Amino acid sequence: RRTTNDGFHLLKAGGSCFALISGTANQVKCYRFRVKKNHRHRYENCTTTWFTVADNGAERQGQAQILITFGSPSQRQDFLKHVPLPPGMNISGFTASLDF
Amino acid sequence: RRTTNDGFHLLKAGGSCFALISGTANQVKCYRFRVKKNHRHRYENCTTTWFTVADNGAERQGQAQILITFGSPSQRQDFLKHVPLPPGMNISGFTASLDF
Repeated sequence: RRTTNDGFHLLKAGGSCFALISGTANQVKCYRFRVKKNHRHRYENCTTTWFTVADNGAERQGQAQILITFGSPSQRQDFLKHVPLPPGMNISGFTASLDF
Repeated sequence: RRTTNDGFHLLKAGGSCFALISGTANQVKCYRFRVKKNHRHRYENCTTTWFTVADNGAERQGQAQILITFGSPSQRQDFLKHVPLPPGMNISGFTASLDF
């Protein structure tokens, strides 16, 4: 084309909300395995499982921090109908504003 | 207490920007190894090296996707002075808004 192409960042388009789900490892492992069958239509793209480090204590998050990117708020809202959330995890939907 | 603490998501406070650095893997590996000494004050918390999947193409990102959360905009700006960015990689500052 030009090439004035990509830095490989996918959150660019202005309605790329990320559900960050910091569920407990075993439960997230079960969750993703269970979800992928019927509840593929609950996301477009997602990560693997990952972990975040802390600063001062010798700590990580032991919890598997998955990141889920949907355009549709219908995916977020029809969530509880089609795949209701288990307790033990919490979900947090962050709306991504590209700043540059 | 509660203990109504975390869901373990570190983007909560209204000034947690994420630099999402999708450098080539070897470059990301060299970047951090070089950076960590003097350019520790380029970040507060940051990730490991993660990767994204593609949807319909049988690919991932081969490039390594680190995510960097600093409070300061001085962090992003005194960046180019103290550690000027190499070419070949890209960075993106996504300023994160919690929706819920």
